[PDB]
Amino acid sequence: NPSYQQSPRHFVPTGMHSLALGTNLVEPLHALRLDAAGTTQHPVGCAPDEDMTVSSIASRYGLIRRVQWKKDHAKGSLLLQLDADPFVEQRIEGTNPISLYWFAPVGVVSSMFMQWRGSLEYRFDIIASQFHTGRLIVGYVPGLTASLQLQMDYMKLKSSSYVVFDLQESNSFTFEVPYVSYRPWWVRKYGGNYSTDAPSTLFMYVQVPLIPMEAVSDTIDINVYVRGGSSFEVCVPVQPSLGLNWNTDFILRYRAKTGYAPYYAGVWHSFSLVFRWGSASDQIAQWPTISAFLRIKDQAAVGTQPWRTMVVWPSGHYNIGIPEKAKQLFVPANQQGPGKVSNGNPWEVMRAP
Amino acid sequence: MDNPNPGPDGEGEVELEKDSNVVLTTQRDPSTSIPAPVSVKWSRWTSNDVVDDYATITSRWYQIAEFVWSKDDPFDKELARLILPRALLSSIEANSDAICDVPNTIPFKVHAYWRGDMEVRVQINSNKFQVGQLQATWYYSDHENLNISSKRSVYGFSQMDHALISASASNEAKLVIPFKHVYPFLPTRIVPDWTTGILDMGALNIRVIAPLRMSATGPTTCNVVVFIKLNNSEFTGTSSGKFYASQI
Amino acid sequence: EESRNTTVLDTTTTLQSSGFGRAFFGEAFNDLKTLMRRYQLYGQLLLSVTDIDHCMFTFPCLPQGLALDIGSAGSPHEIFNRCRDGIIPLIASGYRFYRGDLRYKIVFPSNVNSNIWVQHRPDRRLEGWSAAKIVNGQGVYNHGYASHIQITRVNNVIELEVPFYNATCYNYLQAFNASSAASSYAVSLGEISVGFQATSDDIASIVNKPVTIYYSIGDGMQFSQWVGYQPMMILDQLP
Amino acid sequence: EESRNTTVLDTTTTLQSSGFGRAFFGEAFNDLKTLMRRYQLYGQLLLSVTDIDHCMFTFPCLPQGLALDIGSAGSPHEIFNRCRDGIIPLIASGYRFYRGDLRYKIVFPSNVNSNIWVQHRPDRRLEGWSAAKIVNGQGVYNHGYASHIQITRVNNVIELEVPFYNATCYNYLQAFNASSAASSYAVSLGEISVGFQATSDDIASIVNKPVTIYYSIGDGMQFSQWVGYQPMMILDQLP
Repeated sequence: NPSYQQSPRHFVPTGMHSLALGTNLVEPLHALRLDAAGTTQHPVGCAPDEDMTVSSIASRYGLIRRVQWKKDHAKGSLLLQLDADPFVEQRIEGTNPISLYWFAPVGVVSSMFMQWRGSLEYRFDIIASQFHTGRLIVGYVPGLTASLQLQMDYMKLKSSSYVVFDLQESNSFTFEVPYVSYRPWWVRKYGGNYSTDAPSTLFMYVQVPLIPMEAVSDTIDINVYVRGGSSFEVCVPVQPSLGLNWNTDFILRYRAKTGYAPYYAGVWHSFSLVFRWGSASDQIAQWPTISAFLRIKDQAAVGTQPWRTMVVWPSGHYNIGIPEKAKQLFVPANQQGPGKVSNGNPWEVMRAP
Repeated sequence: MDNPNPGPDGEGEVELEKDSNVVLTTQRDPSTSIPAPVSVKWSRWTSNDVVDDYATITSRWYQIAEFVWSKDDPFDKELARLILPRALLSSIEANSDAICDVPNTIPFKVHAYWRGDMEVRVQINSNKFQVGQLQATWYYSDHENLNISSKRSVYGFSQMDHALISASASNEAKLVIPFKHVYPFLPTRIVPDWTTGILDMGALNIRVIAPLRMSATGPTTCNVVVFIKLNNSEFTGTSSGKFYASQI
Repeated sequence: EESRNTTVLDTTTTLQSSGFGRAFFGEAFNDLKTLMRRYQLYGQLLLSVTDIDHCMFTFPCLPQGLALDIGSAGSPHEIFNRCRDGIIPLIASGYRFYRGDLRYKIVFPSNVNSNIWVQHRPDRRLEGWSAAKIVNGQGVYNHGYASHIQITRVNNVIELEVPFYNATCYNYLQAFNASSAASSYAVSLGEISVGFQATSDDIASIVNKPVTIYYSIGDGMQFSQWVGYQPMMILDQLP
Repeated sequence: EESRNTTVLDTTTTLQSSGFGRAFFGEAFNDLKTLMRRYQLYGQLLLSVTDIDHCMFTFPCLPQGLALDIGSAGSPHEIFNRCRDGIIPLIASGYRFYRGDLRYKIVFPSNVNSNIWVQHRPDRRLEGWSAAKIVNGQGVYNHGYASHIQITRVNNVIELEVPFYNATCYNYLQAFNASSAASSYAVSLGEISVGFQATSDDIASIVNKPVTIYYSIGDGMQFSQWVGYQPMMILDQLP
C-alpha cells in the first residue's frame, strides 16, 4: 500500500447527459443487454435498403394538386397559383373540427426543419391522349406578397421566369422551380402554434386553349406532383409544424387545480367532510377562486351517496371544497363510506342572487 | 425516324413474358416499379423439413381479378384491394371449386408455410381515345394498420413508389413485389400462434387518379385484368391437406 | 413509375450546395438518422398511488410514439394537447418496419427519495393500439429479466438502452390493430416497468408528481420500407 | 481619412513594450476576444408564479445585452440600477454585426429541487427592443427543438452553448427598432425558455427566488464592422 498523496481532480457533477447532441459523441448508457459489447445486428436477409436521408425522402414525388382543365377556358385563365415552398396545401373534405391536410413528402420532411433552401421540381403529368393538343405556361414569379398575389395574368408572368409547354404527344414534364430569394436559407411557413409566406409563387396559365378532336373528351385533368430537387437541403431541427392523425382528438381548454385529481371525500384536522387527494394529512384538494355554489355536469366521487354539489371557500391556510350557521349546515363524516375517488378532474357554477 | 409501315402484321413489335407454360403478350412497354430489393432465401434459419420450390407450376401466371371500370366511377374510387397471397386462393374459391383444382396453388394445399416473391402484371385494354389514369400500389401489411382507412387515397399512395396505368396509351404495369414481412415465412393455414389474418403479405390496391373521360358516343367501360407470378417461391412444412381451411 | 422524370424544363443555373448546413453552421443535416437521436418527449404521467415491489407504472417500449394521451377535458397535458407528436413518430409515420434499439433517460421528480427499479420485459406482447400507453405476475418485480436500479438520492434519472430482443426480421411501426394473434409480438421492443421501493407511509408524498420519459433510437435503428405520410394537421390553425 | 497622420511631432523616446501585461502579469490583454469570454451578468429575475411543462421564464438570447431592467421605484435591481451594462455590450456598442455562439451558465436558486428543462428556439423572432427582455404554443414545452434538462438536486446550474442558427451572413448588434418585418430574424440567436417541472403544491416554495443568468461568447464570435461608441455615462457621478 503506497499512499497516493497527490491532490486529485476538481470537477463538477451534473445530472444528465446531453440531449440535443447526436452525431460525434460516444454516449454512455446503463444497458439492459446481457453482453457489454453487444450490438444489434442485421442478418443477410434483413438488409436495410433505405438509408434514412433527407435527400432520399425529399427525392420522392407526392401528388399534391390536381387541376380540372376544361376546354372552355380562355387564353388568360388561371389553373393554379400555389406557393413555391415545400409546404403545399391540399385540403381533405372532412367534417372534423380540424381538417386534415395532405402534404408532399418534401413538405413533411421540411416541416421538421426551420430553414429550407434549394430547387423544387414539380412534375406535371397531364393526362391526355395523343389527339388532345394544348399549351400552357408554368411560370414563376420571385417575390410576391399578399396584395401582389392578385393582379396576375399570363402577360405579367411572361416578364419573369416562365416555361411554355407544348402538350401534343408527350404529356409529362418537370418544371424545376428556381430558388430566388435574398436570404440563403428560408424560414418555415407554418411554425408552431404561433407565419412567413413563400419566397416566390408558381403560376400555371393556359397559353393556348385546349383543342380536342370531336371523338375525345372535353376536359383534361392535370396531376401536379411536388419533389425536392437535386439541390434541396434543410438545416435547423425545430418543433414540427405538422402532427399525425393517429389521435385527432383536440381538447380546447370550473374544476380542481393541476395535480389534485383524483380526489375523494374525507376528513381534515383543522376542519365533517372535505375532498382529499391523498391519505397523508393536510392533503386537501385546492380549488380556484370563483370571480355561488357548484353542480357537476357528469365522474363524481362515490361516498355513501355520490357527491355532485360542493361549496368552495378559503381554508384559512387556499380554497377547500366542502361537499354556528356554517357548522349546522355541514355534512357529517359517517357519510364518508368507501372513499372511492372521482374520475379525473371533472364543475358547475350555479349562481343565484 | 418515325417511319410507319403498317400491314397485315400490324406495325408494332410484340414483346413477351414466357414462363413454364403460360405466355402472355403486351404491345406496350411496362411501367415497372420495384419497392424493395430481392430477398435472401431464409430457408436456412427456420426449416429442417424438405424445402422444395416448384418452378414448373408455381411460377406460372394466374388471372386473379378482372373488372369493368366505367367512367361513372368517381375520382378516388377503390377498384380492387387485392391481398395477394389471399386473393390468389380466394379467387380460386370465387370460381367455386377447391384449391386443389388449380396447378398454381396445390403446394399451398399440401405444404404449410410459404415464402417468396410475387410478380404482378395489371394489363388494361382501354381504347386509345379514352383518357384516364390508374395507379397500382403495393402496401406491406395493410390489415396490421388501423389508420390505413384515412391513408387509402391517391394522395397517400403516390408518395411510395407505384406503377401508373394510363388508359390513354393502354399502359401495362409490371410490379415486382419481393417478400418483406415481420416473420420470414407466411403461413398458409390455421397455425399455432396466429389464426386470424392468414397468408397476408399486404395489399395491391388500385385507386383511380383521374377517371375515364370521353365524348357522348364514347366507349364507357374499360376492362382491367390482373396477373400474378410467384417466381422465387419456396414452401416448407409438409402437412396434410385436411388441415387447410377455406380462406375468408 | 413514381420518381420517373420525362422532360426536364429547367430554367435554373447551378445553385451552390451548402452540404446541408455544413458551409454555414459547421454541421450536417443530410442524414435523418442522426437527427433521430435527439431526445424527444415520449409520455408523461401523474402518480396516483391508490408493496415494495409493485410496479408503479408500466409502458410498452416502442419507437412509434405511444397512443397519445391528451388527458381529460379539465386538465389536458398541454404539450400533447397543443404540440402534436413531435419528430420521431413524424418520421416513423413515413416508414413501415424498424429494426433497432432505443434509449430512454427517464426523469423522475426530485421530492421522491426512494430507490427505483426498472425492468425490461421482452415477454409481454402489445395487444393493439388501444392501451398501448403508460399504465399506472406482471404487477410485481420479476427476477430474471434485465433490470436496473437507479438511486434517486444520487441522481434522479436513469438512462437506459433497450436492445432488439424479438424473434423477427423487423417489427411493425404504424398504428397497430392487433390483426393476427402472434403479430402482437411484432410491435414493441418489450414492456418496461418502473417501480418505486417506498413503503406506504412514504408513498403518499410521491402522489401526483410528474414522471417524464424521453426516448431516442441510438445507432441501431434502421427503418426499412418507405411508406408515404398520412394526413397531417397544421398546428398554427389550432384554436 | 480618419486615421491619417500627417506631421508627427513626436518628443518621445522608445518606451519598453510590456506585451499588454505579459512582462508583468504573465498574461496577455491585446486581444479583446478572449476578454469577451469572461462571464458577465445577463439578466436577473424574481419568480412570480401566478402545468409541469409551462415555461417559467423566456428570454431572447443575444450578445447585445438585454433591454436593461432597473426595476420599479421601490426595489431596483441594485446592479442594473447602479452598475450599468458591464463589459460585453460596452464592446458590442463598438460594433455593428456579430456572427458567433454564446454560452449561458444559468444559476438557479438552491431551495428549489425540481428538475429543469431548457429549450433553444431559433424560430422565434425578436420584435424590437421593447420586450427584448426576460419574460415571466410558446407557453409550453416543445418537442423538436434543442433541449437540455439539468437536475437541480445534483447541481443547480446548467451550462449551455447556443449555436449560430440563423439564415444570415451575420446579425444586428445595436438597439433594434423592428424596422423591416424580416429584419426581426436578424437579432437574436433564438429564444431560450427555462421551465421548471414542479407541481402546484411545490411551486409556491419557488416563488420570489432569484434566477441569475450569465453569458459569454465562446470561440466563435466575430464582431465585424467597426462603429464608434455612443454617448456614455460616467458611473462615479451617479448620486
